[PDB]
Amino acid sequence: IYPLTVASKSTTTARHNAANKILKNMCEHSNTLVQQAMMVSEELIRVAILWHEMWHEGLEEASRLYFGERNVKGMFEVLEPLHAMMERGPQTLKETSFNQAYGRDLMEAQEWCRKYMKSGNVKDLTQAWDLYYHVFRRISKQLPQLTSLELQYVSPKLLMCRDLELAVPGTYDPNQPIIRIQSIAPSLQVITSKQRPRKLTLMGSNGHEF
Amino acid sequence: AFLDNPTIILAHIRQSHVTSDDTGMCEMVLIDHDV
Amino acid sequence: LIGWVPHCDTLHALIRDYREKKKILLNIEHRIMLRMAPDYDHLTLMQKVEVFEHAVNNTAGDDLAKLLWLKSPSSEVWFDRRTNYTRSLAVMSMVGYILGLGDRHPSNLMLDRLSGKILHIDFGDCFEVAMTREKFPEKIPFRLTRMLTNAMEVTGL
Amino acid sequence: NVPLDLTREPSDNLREILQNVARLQGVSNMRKLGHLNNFTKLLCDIGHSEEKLGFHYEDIIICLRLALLNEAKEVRAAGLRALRYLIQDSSILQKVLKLKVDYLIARCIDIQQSNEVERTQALRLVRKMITVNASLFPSSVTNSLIAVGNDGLQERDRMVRACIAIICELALQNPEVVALRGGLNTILKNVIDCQLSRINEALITTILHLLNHPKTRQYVRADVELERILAPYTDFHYRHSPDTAEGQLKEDREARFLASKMGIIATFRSWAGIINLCKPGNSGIQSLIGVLCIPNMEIRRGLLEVLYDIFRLPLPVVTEEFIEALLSVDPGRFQDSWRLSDGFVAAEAKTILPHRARSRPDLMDNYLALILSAFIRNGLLEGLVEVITNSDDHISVRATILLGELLHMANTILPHSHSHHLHCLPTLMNMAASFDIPKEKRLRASAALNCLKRFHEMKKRGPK
Amino acid sequence: TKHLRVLLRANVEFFNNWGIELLVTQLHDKNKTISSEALDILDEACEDKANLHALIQMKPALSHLGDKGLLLLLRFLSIPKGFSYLNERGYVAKQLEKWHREYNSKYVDLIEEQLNEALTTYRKPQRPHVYLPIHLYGQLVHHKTGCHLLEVQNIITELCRNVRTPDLDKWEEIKKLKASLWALGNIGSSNWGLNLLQEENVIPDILKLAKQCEVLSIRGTCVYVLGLIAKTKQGCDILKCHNWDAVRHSRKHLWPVVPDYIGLALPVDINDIFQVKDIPYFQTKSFHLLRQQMSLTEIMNTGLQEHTDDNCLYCVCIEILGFQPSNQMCRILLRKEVLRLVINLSSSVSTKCHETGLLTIKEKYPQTFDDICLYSEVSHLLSHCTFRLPCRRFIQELFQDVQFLQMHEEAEAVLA
Ligand SMILES: [Zn+2]
Repeated sequence: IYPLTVASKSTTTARHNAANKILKNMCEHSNTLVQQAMMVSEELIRVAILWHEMWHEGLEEASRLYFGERNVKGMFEVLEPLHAMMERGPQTLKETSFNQAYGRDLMEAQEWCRKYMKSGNVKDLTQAWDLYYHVFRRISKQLPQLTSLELQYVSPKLLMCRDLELAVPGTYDPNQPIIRIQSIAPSLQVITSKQRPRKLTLMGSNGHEF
Repeated sequence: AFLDNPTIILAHIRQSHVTSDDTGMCEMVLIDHDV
Repeated sequence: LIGWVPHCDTLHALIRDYREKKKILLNIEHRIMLRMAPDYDHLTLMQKVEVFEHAVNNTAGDDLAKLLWLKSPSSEVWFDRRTNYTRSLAVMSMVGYILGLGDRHPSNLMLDRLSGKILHIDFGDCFEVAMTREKFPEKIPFRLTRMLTNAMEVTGL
Repeated sequence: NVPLDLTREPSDNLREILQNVARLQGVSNMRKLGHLNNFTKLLCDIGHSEEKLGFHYEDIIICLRLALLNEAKEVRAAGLRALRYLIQDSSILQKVLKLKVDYLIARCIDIQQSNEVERTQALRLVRKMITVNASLFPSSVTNSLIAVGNDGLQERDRMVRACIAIICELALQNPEVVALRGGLNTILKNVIDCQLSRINEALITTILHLLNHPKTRQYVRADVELERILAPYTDFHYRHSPDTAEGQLKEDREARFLASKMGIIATFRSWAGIINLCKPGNSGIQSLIGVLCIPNMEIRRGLLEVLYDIFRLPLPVVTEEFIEALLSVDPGRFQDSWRLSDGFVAAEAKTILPHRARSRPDLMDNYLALILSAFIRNGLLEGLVEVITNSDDHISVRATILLGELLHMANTILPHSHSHHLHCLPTLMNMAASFDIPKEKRLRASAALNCLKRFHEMKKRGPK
Repeated sequence: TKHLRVLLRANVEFFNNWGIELLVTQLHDKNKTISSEALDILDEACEDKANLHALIQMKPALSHLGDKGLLLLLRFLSIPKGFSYLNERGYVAKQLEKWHREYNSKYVDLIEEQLNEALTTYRKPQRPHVYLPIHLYGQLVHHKTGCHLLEVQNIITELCRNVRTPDLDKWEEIKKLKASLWALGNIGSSNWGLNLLQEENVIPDILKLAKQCEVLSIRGTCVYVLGLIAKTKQGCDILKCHNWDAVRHSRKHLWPVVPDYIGLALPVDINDIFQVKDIPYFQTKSFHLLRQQMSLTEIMNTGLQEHTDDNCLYCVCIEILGFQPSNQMCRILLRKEVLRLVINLSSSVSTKCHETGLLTIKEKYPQTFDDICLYSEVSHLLSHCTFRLPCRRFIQELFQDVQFLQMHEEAEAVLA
């Protein structure tokens, strides 16, 4: 189940279509298992990197390409997925909060990048980077302050499970009785580092914390 | 409140700034003579 | 999603706690090299040896050797942990050499507190990638410094 | 300078307009300063015309144009003053705009060379241009005003509030030019860091005006312009200024909360703001109520003070016991206007004895009924119950009093249909009569009902 | 004078015979504030029928006072005994003409002024109370005799046609719509005022306007005027048919019991008013390249791009004024280098690098910043693009020590 979900979420069209075809076959005998895995996989990756985390990495990478490699077509393709997720609407309070603080600047800067695709003036692209860089400075000033996360703030769908038939990741052998996920701790701690990993603690069906 | 027509909005803008400014600039730049 | 291994702490933090308790600066060796030659990063190959060799002679490296003994409740437990540490570091040295692991700085080296085993993390640089890079190419098959070789046993390696 | 006022108008016109150029030789700046003042005096006598004042309008602008390029601030200030008396109608203004004088008018706005007297003259001229014809306002002057307002606080500029007051006036008569240059974002960012009650009310009113008329809502985006003021409370880590000193970082958060609080209150008292913040779809009110349930202590204490001011309720004192906080909300509490020096009995009797009106409609109750209904629809009551049973001791008491006030307000202002299922509190009552939940949570809910019941008796007694 | 209010709210025995007469003598006091305070407490006493009859039999003179006196005088029309006294010297006919031309719309200002002082922090030169001011049309419908005058004049038809066909374009004609909504609401405050109001089918028109209106201010105005309609049992039944509820208890008892009414009415579902139709946003409807591969000195071993003859300080006066053409490969490559650093300065990505590059040019070639055309090009670019204030002040400051002899020479010649 775990490798298929990763394959089904891949960018490549060939891998995406092939993985889904295998998934629907498993839905016949066990439909509720794949549905829970899709929900868990989408929420866990959301917690790993937040909206202000993606933009901080995306803008920093895009700036290096434009000013170091002088590539324009390669800069837009980096920022296209970032603007794509904002058009699907926030699904939580944290995403809604980001869409209010920096929503206007990011959406307007996209419009200026759209005029450069047609007019071709260098001033339009330069004026677009006046808004991208202003937001990048603001986000960089609040990353160190991020030291703890609340599940209700980032993803309410995780703490409302209370029961799951999905096995705990990383532990499954056919010769041993299986242990399933019972609950997820409502708060997780962020380790202060360059990558800022999170500490997720699950709860096994046998009363052992993972 | 009914701050709808621009007649009262214009009066409110040029009254709050003059009355509640620590620096003596709005009292000299918002003169009603210049209309 | 990486599993969390309990009862293990990184080597860098282990030495840091010992030195600060003994009122010893964390970077004594680094300060001596800069004091003797501030432009250490620009010295030639032969000149860096003189500065590096001088630093290791004026400071006795035994922090890890004494650290493992002060955390042993008795002498029977101390000997058992030391034996595991010596023959667990050797396994990863040869296996890591075949795999070509690189960038084995102390932050990526973890020592088990209860058993004395050695655990490696961050398998990012493999197949001699770190040796061929143009920025500070390391030229060592694995990590075997004076601090580690002074803790396995008194007779040496 | 010697004002002749004896020769013919064309004869008197030639002298000052000839010494204004001077080819930068043979004429001192002091004489040019006095000559410009003569033009203003001469213009007062003979009316604005091209047949009596010698040359045409275009020739006068050309010689007047070479007055703002001088290195003396006094001469430039006088040159700007002369232009103000010259521009009277749109025909004259359009001739000034044709010669691209705005490239020099905007130049004098931002030089910051201890010329505050000159800068006042330049801004006073801008207000003249808007009044004469706001549809032909140059984009060069507009961009200068935005820059001095968008980033006029970090540079310790003293004429920062005087430039925002002009943008708002311009935004009411020509919103198109202001919208293009991002002038609407400047006003939104100003209310975040402006903690003056009267000024903050004025700035937010201008933006809400653009959301009132149907033909002006096209200049404001849907869910990112107005909802900017909710960022300090919705975002736990808010950074308004990318570059600021870390010494007053703690004080900066307090200033932002106070300034943002006066903005949320100001937009809930205008019909153009109530409807936009309570749309049936995703709205700011649901995010504001939704963030209240999150177990955060800094936001919750801030939000409760907002709720008291929206409904205009007396704030209790900070304490951990309900009885002490209950004695500070009673209508019969002593006030400083009841002494012998102040109103002895007449001032006291106004707030104790009831008004002799049983049929006169009260327009303020109608406003509160609509506001209260909107919050109940979004789920305010369910949010408060969570706060009461899942917060600190000194926060639950403030929430319990607020819940008690709303219930008493709802059984006398709201119609029966809205309030017939309101006094039952299904969520709070089930947390009381439940032995499956932890005992500490159960008794907090049970104690809340006993404390809430005693609030009812206080209103039953009335003022004394 | 302020102490006569506590004697009014305490229900002192026989207050309507000795207390009222003391408020008429005090009304003619020398000080305006004392006289103004007497009117405030006298209007409150007029809400009791016994006190109101006392004033009518005393027939005081309130015409010499201000608008407060005029509004207090209009309450005499609500009593048939006082209506006959006033409708005998030719007074109600004068008021009807004056209440249709001059200050019919000023009643809206009185409504807005009280609300703006109550909760706006405006203060035109603690929970207050905002009570509905006395209106002529709302006091004339209490008795059938007064209602007869309102119908023969045929004022209802004039107001109703103003609601069914609103013009929400000019800010002056919108206030006329408000002047009609507040006029219709006072008529519906009595049972005899609803008989001649529901026969033209105007109440549903207001209800439609209260939920589907382009101007949000008009949408909120309809909510208040619908409260005045629900002051009677008959009026509340009409609103209930259209899914609008209202309170059915007076204010005399603060503990109502479900088995005169205060004016309040809200829709059954509050979301039926907060819906607004979406409107699309209005915005929805070279040397730079070659420079990065070379150096300034290497290349050396018309330049204005956006320079047309309409947006230049000197070039625009060639035709209108009559100036002479300006005069001058070494200097043409310096304009582009100066211009390209201006555009790169608009992003603020590397301000120090770009600022350093412009300072060197002004030192090595101090005469390049002495052409009016270049200044016009830079000034034009500062309008379309956006610059930070410290960066914007950096530009337009390298040009402070310039002479611009070309403009001075030409201006002197044409003027002389
Ligand atoms: Zn030119």
